[PDB]
Amino acid sequence: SDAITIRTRKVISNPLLARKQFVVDVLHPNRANVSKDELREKLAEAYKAEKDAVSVFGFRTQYGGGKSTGFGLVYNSVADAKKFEPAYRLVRYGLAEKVEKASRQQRKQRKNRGKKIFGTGKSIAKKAARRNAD
Amino acid sequence: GKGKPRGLNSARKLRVHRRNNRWAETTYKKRLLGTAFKSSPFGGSSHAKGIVLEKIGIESKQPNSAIRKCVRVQLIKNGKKVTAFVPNDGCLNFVDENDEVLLAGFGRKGKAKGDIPGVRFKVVKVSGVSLLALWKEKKEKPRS
Amino acid sequence: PRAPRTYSKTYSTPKRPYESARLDAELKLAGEYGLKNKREIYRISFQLSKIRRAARDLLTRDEKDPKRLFEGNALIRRLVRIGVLSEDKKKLDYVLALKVEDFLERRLQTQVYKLGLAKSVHHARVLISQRHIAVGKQIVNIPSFMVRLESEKHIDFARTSPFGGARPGRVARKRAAAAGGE
Amino acid sequence: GKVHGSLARAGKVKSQTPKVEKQEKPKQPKGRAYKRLLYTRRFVNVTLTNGKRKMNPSPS
RNA sequence: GGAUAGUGGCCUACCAUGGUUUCAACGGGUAACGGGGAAUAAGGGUUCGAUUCCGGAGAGGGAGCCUGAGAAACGGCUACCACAUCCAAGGAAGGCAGCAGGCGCGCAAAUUACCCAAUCCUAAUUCAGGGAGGUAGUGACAAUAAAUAACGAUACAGGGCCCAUUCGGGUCUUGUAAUUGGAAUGAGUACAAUGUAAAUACCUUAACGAGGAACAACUGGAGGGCAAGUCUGGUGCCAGCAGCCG
Ligand SMILES: [Mg+2]
Ligand SMILES: [Mg+2]
Ligand SMILES: [Mg+2]
Ligand SMILES: [Mg+2]
Ligand SMILES: [Mg+2]
Ligand SMILES: [Mg+2]
Ligand SMILES: [Mg+2]
Ligand SMILES: [Mg+2]
Ligand SMILES: [Mg+2]
Ligand SMILES: [Mg+2]
Ligand SMILES: [Mg+2]
Ligand SMILES: [Mg+2]
Ligand SMILES: [Mg+2]
Ligand SMILES: [Mg+2]
Ligand SMILES: [Mg+2]
Ligand SMILES: [Mg+2]
Ligand SMILES: [Mg+2]
Ligand SMILES: [Mg+2]
Ligand SMILES: [Mg+2]
Ligand SMILES: [Mg+2]
Ligand SMILES: [Mg+2]
Ligand SMILES: [Mg+2]
Repeated sequence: SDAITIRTRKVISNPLLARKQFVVDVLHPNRANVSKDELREKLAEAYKAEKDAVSVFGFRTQYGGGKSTGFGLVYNSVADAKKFEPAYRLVRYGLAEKVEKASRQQRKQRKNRGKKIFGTGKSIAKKAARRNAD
Repeated sequence: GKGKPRGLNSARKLRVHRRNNRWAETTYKKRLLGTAFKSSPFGGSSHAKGIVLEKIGIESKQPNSAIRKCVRVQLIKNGKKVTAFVPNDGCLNFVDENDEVLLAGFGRKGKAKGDIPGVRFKVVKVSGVSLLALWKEKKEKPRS
Repeated sequence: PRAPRTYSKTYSTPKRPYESARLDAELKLAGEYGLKNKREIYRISFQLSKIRRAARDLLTRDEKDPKRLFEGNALIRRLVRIGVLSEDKKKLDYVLALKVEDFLERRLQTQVYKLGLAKSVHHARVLISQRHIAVGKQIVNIPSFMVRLESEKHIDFARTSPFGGARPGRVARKRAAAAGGE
Repeated sequence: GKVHGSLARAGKVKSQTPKVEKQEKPKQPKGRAYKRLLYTRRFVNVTLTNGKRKMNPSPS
């Protein structure tokens, strides 16, 4: 009596982005939300596409449980999904990796520190070293 | 038929007559002259802090025989000195000498209320804490 | 700076706060329909007053005037859709004759009481507040809800609720577990 | 004598009043229940129809 | 004529002696930025509008200027005044009415937080950047919906009563009792998943989570105005209350 059933309303093709856009209306009684990865797979074999060229987001389980609604897209190829989707969706789905970024404050600190020096700092480092030498 | 002019081109004198008559009111004259900012102990201020100078009680009027327990407070914002009234049974002892006290209006539009002569200000807070919390022993004076 | 969205008051406390007859009538209406506060009657009176200001303004306008037609029949269709104004008196002159009790009557509280699934008005209030009644498969935990004519036929206990058919709940499940264990 | 102690002692009456403790006071229903209780007590359990309603009728 | 990008006493040279004003000119005050608007509401109006949008002005007060298409710019320079900083006493460097935060002031107002996800903007231009902005933190400024119990079975009762042999069954119902039962449910915690740039939080939901359901609602008032006591004790024109009468 689980029978998670899925529907794609307002589906529009879009070769401008080589995609198919729709709103995901998922009916699921006696159950919590649909755990996106599982519904991505469901749309994958629903539209005859790989689990990589399918994306869902913006979900909202309506008041009182049961129905839930989100937005979904099906890309023509996995490469197009790679080259068109935002980085954070490619991180959610495991097809990309979080970029090793320093925090914003440290980046700004380093930007100002680079501002302090005109040109490469190769000369000034040795100059200062031999300066405090004497 | 009436003192005011009635012609269709008599807007000027009607307007200036109303403008000259408006000064007969007290609220309008106070608002336009700005007497509250210049002469009142607070300038358009509902509340004001101050420092207790001494600890006096004033007798009441004729039909009411008692001594209301007030306190003389020098205002910190400008330096004026005003008497203020501590409102409750056992709140005089709560306020001590030379402590910051937050005075408020007395509720009668800056005029003496009831039988208490020459006072126009309540006492709401003492030393950062309120009188009402002290009177019901909900908070205690920090004694600093 | 982002464009604000306008909050607005929805009630208006009366001028004379200690009218004996008015206070007794307010308590009568609060006890008849299980209203939590007397702000509820103020809110219904404010809604009635807005409707009534619109009605009188449209009445002032001349008969067979586009504003009169359009907005008057819009207001009448909205009120008959709500259900407070009976189909007999769609005239915009009986719309002034509506009373606060009429809008009180269309509350989901009183509707659940009328249908009989709640045998008491306060029982209707709690049953609504416990997420049991669903107006067309949609759970409504809100007593007023201004139940409309077209959807009153679809009030029943929700499927997720034990009354509509589900697991009983905390007390009964715990007692069943205790009985099974001992 | 004329005055038992020093006069005008900044809270004399409050100081010398007997401190009487609160009663145990079983919980009073609150919210919609209070309004239901008032409605029952006034408009379906009419007690003293003679004279006025006389809510809080002092015993004498 | 000069200058202006250009008209123009905008400036200069020479002339004329003119221009505004009781329809309030000029001067003074504004705890005055103007407006779209806000509160208030029979109609007419009164007050407010520093602030989410449009304009104007300002970057401590003043003046002066380079670069450019656009600045009299100030997170651009020059100098004076005021206020200051490091100092090896020769010198050097200042501009929060930007986002944070601090001192002071005052009755009076927030975290040195996350990030470019969304709105956009700048650039050589997708990609870089953006305290613009969004997200969270505090937040009872205001605004919306709304929990704090609901229903039985019993004892103490009240009204429509079959009549009225006193009755009285309670025949028909409605309350009051520390009696007494079975239910439902959140406020909280919390597997998860959704949410989000990542997280909270909300919507959903496992597993817990109500008996004095201590998971305990206060704030004011009870002479009148004004709804509710001429109950009990205390003080005795004291203490105090009282917006006014008292
Ligand atoms: Mg005396
Ligand atoms: Mg100014
Ligand atoms: Mg403005
Ligand atoms: Mg203004
Ligand atoms: Mg100002
Ligand atoms: Mg602006
Ligand atoms: Mg400027
Ligand atoms: Mg400054
Ligand atoms: Mg340029
Ligand atoms: Mg400048
Ligand atoms: Mg700056
Ligand atoms: Mg700037
Ligand atoms: Mg510079
Ligand atoms: Mg700041
Ligand atoms: Mg900002
Ligand atoms: Mg504040
Ligand atoms: Mg908080
Ligand atoms: Mg509580
Ligand atoms: Mg009380
Ligand atoms: Mg009192
Ligand atoms: Mg009393
Ligand atoms: Mg009365």
